[PDB]
Amino acid sequence: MREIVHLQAGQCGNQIGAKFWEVISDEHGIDPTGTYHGDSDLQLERINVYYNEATGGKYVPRAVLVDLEPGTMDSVRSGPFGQIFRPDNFVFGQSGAGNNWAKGHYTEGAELVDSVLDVVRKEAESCDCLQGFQLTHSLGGGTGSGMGTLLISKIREEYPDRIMNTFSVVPSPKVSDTVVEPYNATLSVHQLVENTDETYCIDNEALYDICFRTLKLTTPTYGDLNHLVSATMSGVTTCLRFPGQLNADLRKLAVNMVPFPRLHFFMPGFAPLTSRGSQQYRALTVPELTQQMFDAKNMMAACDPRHGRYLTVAAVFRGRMSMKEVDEQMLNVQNKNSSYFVEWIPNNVKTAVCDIPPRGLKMSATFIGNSTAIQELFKRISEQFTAMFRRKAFLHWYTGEGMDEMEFTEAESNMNDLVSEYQQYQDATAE
Amino acid sequence: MREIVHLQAGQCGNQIGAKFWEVISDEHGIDPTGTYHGDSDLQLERINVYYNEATGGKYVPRAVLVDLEPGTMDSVRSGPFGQIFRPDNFVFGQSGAGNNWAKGHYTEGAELVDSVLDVVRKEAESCDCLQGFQLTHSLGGGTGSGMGTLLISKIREEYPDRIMNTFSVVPSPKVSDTVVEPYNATLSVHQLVENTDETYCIDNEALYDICFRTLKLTTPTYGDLNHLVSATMSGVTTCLRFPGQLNADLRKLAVNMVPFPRLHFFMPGFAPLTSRGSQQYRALTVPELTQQMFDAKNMMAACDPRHGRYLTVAAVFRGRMSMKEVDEQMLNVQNKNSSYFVEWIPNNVKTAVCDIPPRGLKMSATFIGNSTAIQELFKRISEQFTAMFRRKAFLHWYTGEGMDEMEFTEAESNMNDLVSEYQQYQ
Amino acid sequence: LPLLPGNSFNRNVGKEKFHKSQHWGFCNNVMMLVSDEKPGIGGEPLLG
Amino acid sequence: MATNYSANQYEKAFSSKYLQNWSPTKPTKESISSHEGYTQIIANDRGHLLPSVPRSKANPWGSFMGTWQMPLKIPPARVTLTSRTTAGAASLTKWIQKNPDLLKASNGLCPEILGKP
Amino acid sequence: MRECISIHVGQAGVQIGNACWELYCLEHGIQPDGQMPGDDSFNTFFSETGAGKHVPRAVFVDLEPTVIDEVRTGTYRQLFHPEQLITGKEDAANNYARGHYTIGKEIIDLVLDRIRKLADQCTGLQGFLVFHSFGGGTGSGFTSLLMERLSVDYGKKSKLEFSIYPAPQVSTAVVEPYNSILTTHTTLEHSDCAFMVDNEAIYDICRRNLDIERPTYTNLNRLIGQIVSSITASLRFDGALNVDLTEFQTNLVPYPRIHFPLATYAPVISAEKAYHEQLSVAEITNACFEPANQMVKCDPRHGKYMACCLLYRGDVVPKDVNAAIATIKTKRTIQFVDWCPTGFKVGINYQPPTVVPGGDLAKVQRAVCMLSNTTAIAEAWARLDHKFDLMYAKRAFVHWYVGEGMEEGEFSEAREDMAALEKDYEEVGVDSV
Amino acid sequence: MRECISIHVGQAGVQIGNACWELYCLEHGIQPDGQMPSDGDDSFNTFFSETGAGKHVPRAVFVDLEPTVIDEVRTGTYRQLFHPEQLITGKEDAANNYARGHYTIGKEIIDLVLDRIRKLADQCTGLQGFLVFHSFGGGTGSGFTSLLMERLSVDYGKKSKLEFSIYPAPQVSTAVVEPYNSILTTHTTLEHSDCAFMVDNEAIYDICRRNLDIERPTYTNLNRLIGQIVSSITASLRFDGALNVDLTEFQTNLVPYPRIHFPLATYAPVISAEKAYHEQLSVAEITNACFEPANQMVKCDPRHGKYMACCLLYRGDVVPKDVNAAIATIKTKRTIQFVDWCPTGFKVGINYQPPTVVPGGDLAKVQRAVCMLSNTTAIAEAWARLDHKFDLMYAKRAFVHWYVGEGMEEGEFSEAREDMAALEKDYEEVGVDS
Ligand SMILES: Nc1nc2c(ncn2[C@@H]2O[C@H](COP(=O)(O)OP(=O)(O)OP(=O)(O)O)[C@@H](O)[C@H]2O)c(=O)[nH]1
Ligand SMILES: Nc1nc2c(ncn2[C@@H]2O[C@H](COP(=O)(O)OP(=O)(O)OP(=O)(O)O)[C@@H](O)[C@H]2O)c(=O)[nH]1
Ligand SMILES: Nc1nc2c(ncn2[C@@H]2O[C@H](COP(=O)(O)OP(=O)(O)O)[C@@H](O)[C@H]2O)c(=O)[nH]1
Ligand SMILES: Nc1nc2c(ncn2[C@@H]2O[C@H](COP(=O)(O)OP(=O)(O)O)[C@@H](O)[C@H]2O)c(=O)[nH]1
Ligand SMILES: [Mg+2]
Ligand SMILES: [Mg+2]
Repeated sequence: MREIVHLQAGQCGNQIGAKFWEVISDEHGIDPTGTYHGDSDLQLERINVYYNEATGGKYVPRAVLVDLEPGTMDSVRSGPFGQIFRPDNFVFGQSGAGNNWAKGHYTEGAELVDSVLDVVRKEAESCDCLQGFQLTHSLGGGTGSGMGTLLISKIREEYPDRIMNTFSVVPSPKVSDTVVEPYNATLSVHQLVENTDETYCIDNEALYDICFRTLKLTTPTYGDLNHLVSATMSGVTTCLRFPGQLNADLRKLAVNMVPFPRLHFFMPGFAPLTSRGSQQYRALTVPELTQQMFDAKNMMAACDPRHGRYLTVAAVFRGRMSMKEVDEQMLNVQNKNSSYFVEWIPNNVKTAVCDIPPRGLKMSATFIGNSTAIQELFKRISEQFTAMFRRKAFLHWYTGEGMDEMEFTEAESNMNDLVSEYQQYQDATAE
Repeated sequence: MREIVHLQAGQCGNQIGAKFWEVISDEHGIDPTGTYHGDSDLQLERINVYYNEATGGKYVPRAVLVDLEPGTMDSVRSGPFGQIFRPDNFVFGQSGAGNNWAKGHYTEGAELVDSVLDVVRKEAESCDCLQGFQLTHSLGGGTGSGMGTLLISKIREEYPDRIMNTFSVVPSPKVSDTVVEPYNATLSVHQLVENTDETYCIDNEALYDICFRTLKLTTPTYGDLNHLVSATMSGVTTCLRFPGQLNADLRKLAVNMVPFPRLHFFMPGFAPLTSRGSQQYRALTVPELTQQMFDAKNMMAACDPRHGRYLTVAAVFRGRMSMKEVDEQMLNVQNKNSSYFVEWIPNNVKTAVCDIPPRGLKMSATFIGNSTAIQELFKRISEQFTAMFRRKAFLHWYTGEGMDEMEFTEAESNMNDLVSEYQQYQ
Repeated sequence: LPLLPGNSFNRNVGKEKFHKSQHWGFCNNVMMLVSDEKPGIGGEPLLG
Repeated sequence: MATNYSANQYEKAFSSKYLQNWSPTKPTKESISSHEGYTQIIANDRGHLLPSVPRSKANPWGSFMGTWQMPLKIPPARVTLTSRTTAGAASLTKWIQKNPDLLKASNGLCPEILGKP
Repeated sequence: MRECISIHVGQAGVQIGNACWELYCLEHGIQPDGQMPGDDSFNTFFSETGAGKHVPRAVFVDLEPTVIDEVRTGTYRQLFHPEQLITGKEDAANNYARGHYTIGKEIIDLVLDRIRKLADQCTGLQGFLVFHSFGGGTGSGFTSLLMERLSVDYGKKSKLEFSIYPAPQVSTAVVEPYNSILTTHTTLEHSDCAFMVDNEAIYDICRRNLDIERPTYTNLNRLIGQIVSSITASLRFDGALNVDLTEFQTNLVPYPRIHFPLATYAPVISAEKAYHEQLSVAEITNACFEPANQMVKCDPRHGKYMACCLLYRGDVVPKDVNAAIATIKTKRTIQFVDWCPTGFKVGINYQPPTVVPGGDLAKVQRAVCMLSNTTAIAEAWARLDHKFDLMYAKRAFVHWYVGEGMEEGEFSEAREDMAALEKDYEEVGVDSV
Repeated sequence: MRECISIHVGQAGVQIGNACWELYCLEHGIQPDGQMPSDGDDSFNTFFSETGAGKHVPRAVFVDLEPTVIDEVRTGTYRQLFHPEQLITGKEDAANNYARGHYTIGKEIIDLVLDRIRKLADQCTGLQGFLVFHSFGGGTGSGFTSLLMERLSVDYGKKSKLEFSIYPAPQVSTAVVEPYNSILTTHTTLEHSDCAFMVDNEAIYDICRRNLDIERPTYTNLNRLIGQIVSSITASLRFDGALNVDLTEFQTNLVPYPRIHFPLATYAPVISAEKAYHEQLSVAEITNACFEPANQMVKCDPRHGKYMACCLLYRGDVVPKDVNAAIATIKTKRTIQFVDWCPTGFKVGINYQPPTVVPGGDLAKVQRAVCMLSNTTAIAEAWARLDHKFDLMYAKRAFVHWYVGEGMEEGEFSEAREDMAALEKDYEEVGVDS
């Protein structure tokens, strides 16, 4: 009764979505053929959220895979779970984006949005009561940044009274996988701030650093990073499809962490990440999940929460656990650190509890933090943007494709107004 | 409920620290794997003081191992009991201090305190009611004396109302295992006098004396010396984890020992230590313990109490014994010797009694004595610091790391004042 | 190994011939799945 | 990349010595300034600087000093004036001061002077 | 579908084409007859035929039969299409005017017809790769109007260049400065990106790395073929993150007059030294930045890096790339310009390079190719301009050019254009306070 | 992760490097091919590096200006162990000329040498420092080493650069411009070095004649002894001990003043297999044999001078109690004199593994051994004699054109002699009791 439609933009979105559908197919016991091979009776109660029934008892995902150059699309189909997506849900052109926001947004990404919204309308009108939309993309590319924001601004004016969740791979502070990252990041964030309901900033530095100093892998290919991101996505939407003691869905979480309309950028985290060599050295207790949730080294963004003030916090637990322990742990972690929480809001933390833990795991927890320390990301991006833009570096690729130069200045001004709002709400007082 | 966090700094701290956790893992019946293999149900009554419960009935120590080079941390992990420590508690750099106080306090040790206080804050807040901390280091080195005093002044600003213990190995008069030893020893005592609650002075010369004339060992390796120190660290806190007729914790001994806040340097001793030949020539009585406990050959510091006045004295007995005979012997030593005890404090000696002796032994006792004759230790270092400093030897290894030269003259005047606090009470 | 974060191993440890066919393409000016009979990566059949 | 930006909470894993680079290091921007408004354009379409913009006076290509351009008598890197005379240590300071081109180079041996004679 | 068209112009282009297409047949398992002993990864290069025969998407162009007849007679006579090898009658004779204004107009209609016939069979075309040399009469004069007519016909396709630059000391011809000036003056406006090599740097690399005291042109052609394979391997094979042919066009050309990268390949060692050396991900990308491993005889310590592209192949994981790039990032000897605060692009592919039998490189598990746009090319441009105006100050060799069809004012306007180019590089290098 | 880079420069450096690396290979059980037979031990990471195919390559750089010393290594028994590029080779030697080795010939291969050093130091995961093996008298080992350390201090900031120097013997000398090269070496080296352990050939000849009972020694036995010394220095890094010493601790503990970084090295016991049958080798006897003037490996008598600092390194079946007792017995004597501003004069290090036996060698198989690095004021007499020889040759401007016409000006001779004349006054000012 609350269907979620999945949007996968770019090659980054395609690989992360191909891992995510694998993760929740394992969660709901769906084989790579498409049938059901499960043991519990609770795995079929809420399955229409992500899967559509077909003739012959086949469950197919409610996801659409949008790209421009079908190389990663072939690589998706040649995988383990590439045979479950319907071949009409694969949307692709015949020309590459080429790491150009102009080519993604104006020239090559304008003839494809007609087909994409045709498929999105076809999937969205089959739902009995649609909950919202989910998107997976990256802010350092051409198709995820260029056409993903176009898709956001189209489907949001098509469906105004729904919700939009974005899982966005923000630019890295030290990797620098693309030369034109500040241009693409600024021009995409300027659209996200107006047209997104919830944004989750997922960063590759924090993913790598969690994957060594907490998980202790030696050779972490992108399958592991996509698995961490997919575990976060599965933990966000768990109360929607599994029962519990205190249920909270995506709209309720957005209500309880967004106090002002421009402030919807979140830091994620996941809790029981146990080392490969140290699992007999730790105990499975709610204080030990909370201590790892609130660790500053466990964020999935390259920003330090100690540099700012936690506006709001949400925690979503999985497993059979006592409510007194959870409530007193959130109260203790709020009270013992009175310098990292804003003083004009009491009870900064929302708590939700679900009954079913993930497979092979006893308890679980997911942390979503709306913090003021996210201004460092936008500040670094704006400083790199002005450092490039003052010298007309790389501007001909953007200006020679029908983009005026006032677009860059208005994007910079909106980003600077946003960081000024963040600084004001950090410096505000109780009196 | 009353937890103790162990901090190990240096290679001296790691070799003493590894032998300490080998001792109390045998008192509580903990195998090298970490599980419990014991005969009494009273051994698990108070085991949360030192160990953290894990899954499957496994206990891990609450100890963090700090060093600026993994040379000694590798030797600890390859030993018998090297598997009990949590692998996230090992904190290590990649460049040694080089027996330099400036590098270990300001230049190389300043980066490493970012990682230690993430581990200390993780273990300290997991307790129910933290009793206090504990440190094992040496004042003649670069890691134990350099960073080990940087950690003291950083965890005392965070946790002011706690108990801070140090088992510091002071330099020896004639051993001198470091050329720049008094620079590190004077600049560290200047930091201990303001930031520490109790301090136990241990000297490697005195441990050589016991293993020669008392234990009669032909080949006394450092495995046996680190046993003598670790039999004192477990005797002080034995009333925290074992029941008794009259029990005393870490705080109760510090209240009854320290009359003025600057006078907190002690001299430890252990009592039933006997050679293997003289095992059958000796009778076990409480006067046999009290005779060896007060022996001047049995102190673990290179200071003779016959040259000074006993300010306060403690004894922590172990084993089932009569409270009359314990209280009779401490009175008997005070009445005869009216010159080695101060006159404006009657009944200097404090007594505590535990019920569970160490395994294979019938009785025990641990001696903690605050004496005026500890000024002998600070006066032979202040004569060697001033001997080197007036010719300005070895300063370019210290002043070249930014350290001001008035800090050396402040460490003189804080430690030259300390020997004048002790003189007026003799 | 019930698919936890970090409970995975590389399928590409001792593998050669990392090729890829063109499963997706255009015919008669229509977006199509061209073939439906093509090997996966290195000549391997596509799981049935 | 004239600027290196800190990882805030992960900067320790990216330190120069931890990544096995034992030479001196380009500085890291610990603090980030905050602007307000759009940026005025200072350069031409071809990347040329506009006439009104002030310019630097150094080499446009770099400050690398090769083997045959470095001074014959290179000053030391560890300079401590703790035990020297008032005139012997004065010759050490003049020795470093004599060659300002080695101190300013991109290679740039930069001695750090501590103490008083 | 993601497919390319190769245009090999000149004798240098033809021999590089021979060495490239032997390697391509080796990787895709095509016998020299042209038939496989299913997989369709050859569709980037080879096009199927109803008789089960694979033909390349390449056009060999020359003005002399003695270099094309070796292709028509030798081992690969059954592979190449009969009309893909276009041959004139008389060579250009080291003359830009002969190659551009007299001899070049006779076969340009045939070349454009064959290019259009290949692009008609192409279903989605990534672009053209043009292999040529500056110092040759055909390879400059014909290539100039070939690029002009390609820009006229195909509006905005990628036209990548692989150019043999004049070496600073070793040189064969005498009118090489005239030809190089007159071809750069046109390809500056009618090229997208020009990856360059020269013979002296690859001679030095093959001498000090492979321990070959007496190299020939075959080793150089194989080393260039490895670079082209590393560029196109992201299209042909699957990887963690792969790079299209448009992405390093966009990420290496900051200004329209500055599109001259330098190519570098690592590791390039022999089987006697692969036994001793351990080739991890960090060492190969530390070797790419080393000036002794550059394939252009220049020192990048005297310049400032504008942009960089790294392409990895093989047993590679992303955090080794990240850590090695940060180790590079924290070095003082590597300097970047002040207006490029994000300078890198990274691409990763899975398949390790394929060894050619009879070759000289030992085959490895991982490799990396760097395409670096840097400021230290002003040395090459200034030295070439000095040689040009030193020869031209007293009008040497000018009657040969004038009598074949061009006005003499073209020399002065080309020299003034590259005089503007030197100012462009200097003013881009100038910092702002 | 305790790595250490060896730089062997000169013919003396190459031959000492051969004798050292043979001992290292036998200590860690590595074949001359490069691979361990059968055998997860990692203790060799101080000196070797794991190729993925199970082959170990040394962390040493061999530098020379003449091919006939490196070609013996390239065609010898260890031709498969060393990396081909780690054996760098010049074309024409400096020929006992500091100017040739510094300005004309040495300025060429220094970029290649520094490139290889950069590759090795980037391979290292935690770096203790560099050990430079050279000789003061030789043209390459003086001239090239001077600017090698200058550019090495430019490149790497404040890392440890230990020196193993072949000091010119007071009577035996192969060359004739040896005082010129030694003065022009040490004057530059004074501000660009951390510690310089010095051994000269005459004292080792006397030791090998009296103690080992070899009537006609060659360079092979001397280089074996030097290899034993450096193995005793690095054994605390490589193998576990009771209390051990790093590569920075005796850099700090033996240099009391900025101009004084010249200790002397001694080994004990150096005895033969016919006398090891008779002698009991205890802890006290070897450390009493270190302090004897005849057993010193520098031809100087420390009874004229006063000890500034001492560093002792024991190996084998040794207990710390006997070390303490024997050190007290040394301190209570009157013939051993210490300066008044050093009441704590010693540093001690102890290791467990006994010294290994190299077949074809000369030393016996022993259970315990000891090395000593001591800083005395009794090297001011050596400086005075060397300055005597320099002034006596320089009064007539002899052999001066061979330096002037090949790169250097003439005032550098006077400035270096003035620097050494100031160094004499430095030593005598330090050596005065208050
Ligand atoms: N790297 C490399 N360069 C080559 C090769 N063959 C020829 N060249 C270069 O080509 C230049 C001479 O021009 P060519 O390519 O031989 O002939 P052309 O371009 O057709 O010009 P014309 O002979 O006048 O028609 C020489 O300077 C060489 O540097 C080759 O196989 N490899
Ligand atoms: N201890 C020791 N000293 C050596 C050895 N070989 C040479 N020497 C000393 O080195 C001095 C001469 O310098 P060399 O090392 O032979 O030659 P060099 O340093 O390369 O200088 P050039 O010959 O000019 O290139 C002689 O006085 C010897 O005392 C050796 O194997 N062991
Ligand atoms: N977490 C994650 N990030 C990825 C993956 N693939 C690519 N990226 C990131 O995406 C960024 C580049 O975006 P790009 O591929 O150009 O986006 P596109 O142009 O829309 O295809 C790089 O910074 C990569 O780190 C993946 O599988 N997982
Ligand atoms: N009691 C005892 N003392 C030790 C031990 N190991 C070293 N020492 C003493 O510690 C002093 C030097 O400590 P040091 O190695 O410099 O400590 P660090 O610099 O912190 O690593 C010497 O005088 C030794 O006698 C040990 O295991 N037990
Ligand atoms: Mg020709
Ligand atoms: Mg020689």
